[PDB]
Amino acid sequence: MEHVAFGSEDIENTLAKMDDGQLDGLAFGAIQLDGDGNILQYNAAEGDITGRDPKQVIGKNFFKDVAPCTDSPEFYGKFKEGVASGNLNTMFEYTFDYQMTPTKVKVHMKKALSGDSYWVFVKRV
Repeated sequence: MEHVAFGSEDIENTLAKMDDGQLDGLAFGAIQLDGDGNILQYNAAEGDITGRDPKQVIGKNFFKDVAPCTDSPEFYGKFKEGVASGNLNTMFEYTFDYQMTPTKVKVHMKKALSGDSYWVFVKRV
């Protein structure tokens, strides 16, 4: 297993070195989005939590296609405020309930070290 703790202060530096295969060794869900919300990376732990097949969601828009329950001021609204500002670091609890059993999770959104990319980390609560 890859040893990185959910919510670590330097998580973006640690994950910058990770290929899709190493991202799959994380103890929590990790999704990398571009500024428009398109999925660039989606790890195995995230698929375990949500039921989505990782390879199938890459390239889809997270807010429009995959996760409509997140299209709200409380999730997507925070993401879009962060992209526009060029800075994002927020953690909050949320319930995923689209085409799945309602599941309570802790979400951490953070701007990646890379230019136009943002991370969404997820763990069960």
